[PDB]
Amino acid sequence: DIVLIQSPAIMSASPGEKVTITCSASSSVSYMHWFQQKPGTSPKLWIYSTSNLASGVPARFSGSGSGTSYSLTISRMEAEDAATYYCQQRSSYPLTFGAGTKLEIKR
Amino acid sequence: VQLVESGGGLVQPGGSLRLSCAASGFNVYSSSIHWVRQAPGKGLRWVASISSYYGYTYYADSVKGRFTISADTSKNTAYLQMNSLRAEDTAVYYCARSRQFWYSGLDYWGQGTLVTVSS
Amino acid sequence: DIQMTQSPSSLSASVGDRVTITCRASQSVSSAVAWYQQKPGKAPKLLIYSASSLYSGVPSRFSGSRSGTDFTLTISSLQPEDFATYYCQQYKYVPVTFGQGTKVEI
Amino acid sequence: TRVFKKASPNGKLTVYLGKRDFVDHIDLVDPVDGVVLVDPEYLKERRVYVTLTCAFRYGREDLDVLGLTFRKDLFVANVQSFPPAPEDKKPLTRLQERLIKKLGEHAYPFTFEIPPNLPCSVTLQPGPEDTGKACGVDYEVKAFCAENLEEKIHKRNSVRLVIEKVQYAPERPGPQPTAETTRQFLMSDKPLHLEASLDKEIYYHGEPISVNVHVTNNTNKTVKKIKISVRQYADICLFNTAQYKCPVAMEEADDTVAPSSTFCKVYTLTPFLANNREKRGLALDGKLKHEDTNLASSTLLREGANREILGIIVSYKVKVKLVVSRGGDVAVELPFTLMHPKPKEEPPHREVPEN
Amino acid sequence: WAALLILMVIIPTIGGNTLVILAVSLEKKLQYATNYFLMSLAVADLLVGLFVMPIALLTIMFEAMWPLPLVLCPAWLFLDVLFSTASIWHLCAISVDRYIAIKKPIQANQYNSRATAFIKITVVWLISIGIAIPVPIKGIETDVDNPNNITCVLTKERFGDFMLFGSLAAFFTPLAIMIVTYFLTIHALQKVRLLSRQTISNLQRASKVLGIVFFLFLLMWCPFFITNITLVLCDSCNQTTLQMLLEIFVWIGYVSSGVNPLVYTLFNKTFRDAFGRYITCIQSSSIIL
Amino acid sequence: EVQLQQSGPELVKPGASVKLSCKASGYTFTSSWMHWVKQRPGQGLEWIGNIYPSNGGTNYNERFKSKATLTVDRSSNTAYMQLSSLTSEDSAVYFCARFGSFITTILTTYYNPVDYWGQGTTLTVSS
Ligand SMILES: CCN(CC)C(=O)[C@@H]1C=C2c3cccc4[nH]cc(c34)C[C@H]2N(C)C1
Ligand SMILES: *[C@@H]1O[C@H](CO)[C@@H](O)[C@H](O)[C@H]1NC(C)=O
Repeated sequence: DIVLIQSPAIMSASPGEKVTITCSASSSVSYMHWFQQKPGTSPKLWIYSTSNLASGVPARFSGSGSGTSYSLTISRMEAEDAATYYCQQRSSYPLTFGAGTKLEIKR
Repeated sequence: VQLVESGGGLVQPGGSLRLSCAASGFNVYSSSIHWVRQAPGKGLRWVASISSYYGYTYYADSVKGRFTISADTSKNTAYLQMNSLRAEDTAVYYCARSRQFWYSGLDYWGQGTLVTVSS
Repeated sequence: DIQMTQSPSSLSASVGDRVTITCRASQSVSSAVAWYQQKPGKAPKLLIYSASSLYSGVPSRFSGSRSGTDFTLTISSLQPEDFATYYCQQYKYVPVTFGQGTKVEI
Repeated sequence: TRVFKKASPNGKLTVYLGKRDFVDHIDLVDPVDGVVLVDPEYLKERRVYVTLTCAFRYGREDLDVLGLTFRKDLFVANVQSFPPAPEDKKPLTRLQERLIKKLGEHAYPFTFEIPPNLPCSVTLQPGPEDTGKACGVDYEVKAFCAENLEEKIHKRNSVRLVIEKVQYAPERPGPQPTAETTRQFLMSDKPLHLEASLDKEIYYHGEPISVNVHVTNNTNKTVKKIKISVRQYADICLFNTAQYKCPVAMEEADDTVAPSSTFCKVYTLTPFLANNREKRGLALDGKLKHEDTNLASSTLLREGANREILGIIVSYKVKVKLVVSRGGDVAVELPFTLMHPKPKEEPPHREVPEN
Repeated sequence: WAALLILMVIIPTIGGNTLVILAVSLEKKLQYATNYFLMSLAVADLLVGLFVMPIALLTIMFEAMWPLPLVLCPAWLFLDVLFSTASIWHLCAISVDRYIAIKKPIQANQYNSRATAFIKITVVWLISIGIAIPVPIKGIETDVDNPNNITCVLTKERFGDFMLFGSLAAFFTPLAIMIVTYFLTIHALQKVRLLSRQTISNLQRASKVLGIVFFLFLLMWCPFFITNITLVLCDSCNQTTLQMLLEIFVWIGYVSSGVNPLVYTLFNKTFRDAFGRYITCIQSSSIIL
Repeated sequence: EVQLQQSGPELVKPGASVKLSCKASGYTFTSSWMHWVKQRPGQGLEWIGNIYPSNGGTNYNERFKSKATLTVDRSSNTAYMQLSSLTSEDSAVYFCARFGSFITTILTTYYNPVDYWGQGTTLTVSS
């Protein structure tokens, strides 16, 4: 199995800031995908092929990747971006998901 | 009617010599050309022969590999090229004509040329 | 290759006599021989082909005959114009071969 | 005089024949006569039969890969020599009587007559692959021993010989060939006119052919090139009727004729076999057993009428062509004859100084 | 055990084709217009035996998974299609040439040449390449990128039209030509033998030989394409059962390639004569009256 | 407009079996796989299995081999997942989803995004 570890579990960021989230793998993989979920709503695809933004995503978000290391960053934090983010791999069966990272506001 | 032979021997101790014959009244494609050698105090011999209709050339055993025969249709001439001469090759040479359809004998003969090889 | 033996080597004859020359071959050449005449200092002239046919323009005194592998040439009446050397050739196989040649002397 | 004899593998049967080449005059053909020597002790009650056959054979190595071989018969004749037929009453030639007198009473004669209209002997070029037999018309004489004609014959009692049927050049020369042609282009400004001729009609083997060419051009064009060729035509009838054409000699001249001009020239050509080895299907005179032979000679026919019962028919033509740059060509053909003259002695049937 | 059994079929193909190629290329006694076409057929069969069958055996040995990298799969499919189509069209062309030769013997000899052989070879290979080209353009679609957990096969949903039309073009079009040619040739043989007194047995034996040769092609190549068309055109039919049969049926078509060269080379006498030669390394007289 | 519709909430007693349905609209339904996912309350996502509609091929997670069964109906355009031998731990939201794919030609391979998740349904087991 390919085990993914996601950090940090809970993070806080005031509006107008740049933040990063890390996802690591047990074994080497080719590519990683990232999903976003809001409370009471099914998850939606957010980033695919380790760099490409899905349609409708703003320009703030960015992705970085390599073998057994991946990360998601934002240029400037905004109030509308508080949700839960998951990282998955689509290399070999069975498919696996990350634990999840929760973002909050700071005031 | 006539065969004219030229290129007499130039007293070549060792080297190459070219003998040529010119024919009048004969078509090359209807006849065969032969060379006949006569040594001093000896009988006749046979050297080489050519037939143009089928494209064939024949040589004797003694001169094989040192002599070459050819004919040219444009000028109605026959050439014998002689290489690596020796003391044995001192004689009088004759050019003769036969009939292609069909062979009877060497009926027209040339005048002949003298070739001498000396030290 | 075929070896042809000719005889007699030399003979003397007077005017008006009849002379015969003979030749033999090791193998059968199947009636394909020719006879040539050469005067001193000049090229040979054809006399008889196919061992019996007489060349056009040749006086009828000359005759040729075959028996087995023995070929003979005969001259009936000798004249002052008939002193030369005579050669015999076979042409069934390559290379063609000539005989030694015999001299007729007065 | 010479006589040709052959003996069977076991050696009881011998056949004596006078000559191997039979001349074919237009009206009639030379009879085929000969003698056969037999041994009466070995022959208990069987008979001796003689058969002449004219056959058309065509075999291919590609077909021989399978079980394929094509043979057709055109002429068959039969005769009973020994025991002598009761009627007898047949005149004998001088050579037959001499042969019988020289031999004993066991020798017996035979004679064959050939009808006028039959094909002559012709073969076709094999090519690199074919290495078996030959293709074309052939004439054979075979003598065998059999109790009855229907019975199967064996090699021990059979003798086979091959003969030929040939033709020679006529004495009287023919008229001089000639031809003339005019062509008009799209705009009717003026015509282009071409005339061609040969020296004479009858040509022997290995002699030059001289073509006289006379061109006049009054059109607004340009003549780029002139081409002279000699072509062989062969008509064959084996399961089908077909024609076949091959060029034997060619010549290419780059002479340009300007508008409103005239031009005159003489060209010389010779057909020979040295440079025609690669061409396949070329017609040749005919071989006894695997020897070189010249190009096939023309076939002479009775002029009043023709009946297609013949295998191979050969003829020749000369073609002159003008190439026109703007458009179109001009072409002209002339017929001639190519044959041997009559020989005083019978032809040798092999290479004379054979290697 | 399957491995040795499959290897003793893989080896004869390579051996037989290599012998033919070497024999044709080496000696001049065998160099002429017809043999180049057989050389082309031998090349096609050798390339079938060298690349396709070993990889197919590897996929059989495992659990039908793909061991080689992912990109190599479309290339393998393309090579398979190209080689099989080339071999089939070569057989059809040989049959047509045989009929034309038998019908008119003299015309065939004149028309036959080296240039015609080159033209025919070029045409056949162009047709095969043109038929086999579209496969690599539309690549396979997979759920994951790991080669270890996917399987290479032409799915119906992605390639249904291609399978239908390729089956129609590659096999049935040659089949119709061979079917008509056989009857025409046999009819020609019977009428020809009717007209032209001891050559009957040869013609009959040749007819039998032709019949056997045709039956060998039909039996080897028919069931696979019938099953493929049935799979494409039958929605009600169970797909798993058809796939199980198809996987078995492909191997008969593979074996046909190894079987083919022997039939054409062994009957030819020139090949045996050259083999024997290399392994090694009454008269008309006269009388005078 | 691709749409996926699912059955409503379910309340079942301990020790029973029940099936859930997913109905598709807007595309072929035979050219893409179907995946099933389970999300516990306030927990991470878990993968159950997937099914390929045309020939019925399936892949299963090891931990859920005994519990789950997958079926399909082409004419009705429905996908069914059956759960049996339910226990207290098995009470969460269940999603049926359609994922993207990889297309690989002889030059390169590339991924095309068509991901879409239907809204889940709630299953509770209580006595
Ligand atoms: C078992 C699976 N495989 C191998 C991967 C095939 O089905 C191949 C598919 C072929 C194929 C499909 C569709 C059309 C066609 N024409 C010619 C062929 C063809 C050849 C044929 N090969 C022999 C088998
Ligand atoms: C998928 O590939 C991985 C590669 O290591 C392997 O471990 C796993 O067993 C494969 N999945 C199967 C065979 O179902």
